[PDB]
Formats: sequence, C-alpha cells, structure tokens
Amino acid sequence: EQANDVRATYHYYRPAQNNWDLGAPAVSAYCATWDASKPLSWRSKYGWTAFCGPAGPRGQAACGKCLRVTNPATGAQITARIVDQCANGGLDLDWDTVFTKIDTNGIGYQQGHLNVNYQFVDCRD
Repeated sequence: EQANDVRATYHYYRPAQNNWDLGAPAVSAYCATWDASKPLSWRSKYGWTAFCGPAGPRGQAACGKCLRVTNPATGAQITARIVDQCANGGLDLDWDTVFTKIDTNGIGYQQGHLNVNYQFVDCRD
C-alpha cells in the first residue's frame, strides 16, 4: 500500500487548456465518466493522476480514492486523485498540481525526473 524511492517525471499533452477533460477524444480515462463531470474548482483543487507505480494495483476500486505524495527533498507533501493509468509510466496530470508545488527550488523541473514517495489515501471532499 506504500511506496518510496520511485523516480517520478511529468508530461503534458492536453491539460486544463481543453479543461483537461478526461473525455477528450485521445485520452478517455477510467473515471472520466464520473469526474470529468465535476466542475472546475474541485477538479483543479484536488489533483487527479493515475493508479500505477511498482507497487500500486488499484483500478476498479480506485475510481473514487485519493493518493498522498511526499517529497523528502523539501519535506513538502500534497494529495492527488486516482483516475487513469500510466501511458507514460507514472503520474502525468501534474505540471500545476503536485510536482510544481512540491518543487520549491525547481531542481526537478530543470532536470526532468525526481525521487518521491507516496501512499494511498481517502479524499474527504
């Protein structure tokens, strides 16, 4: 249920620009049918990456769960939502949500990848 020392990276195709709709033709993510329908606030308030990792079997029973992520580097932490898979190999719907906020200095953004840790959690919206 918990995973540490995983090399995370970020990748953007069509985010919030196209209201990051998980329904958008070339995306079609698992909980799109249920979360792409929530307004903007909530959606931009609570991040929404994927159910992946070397240790994260959580799909069918993950369409309404959240994921807490921590960054040893700063000690900062945040909570994202579980929605889709890892078409790239890990957390992708970031850029403004997780990475960008737990990266106070920018070391990750200028380099490309980072070493982070995470644990499955509740949303409590």
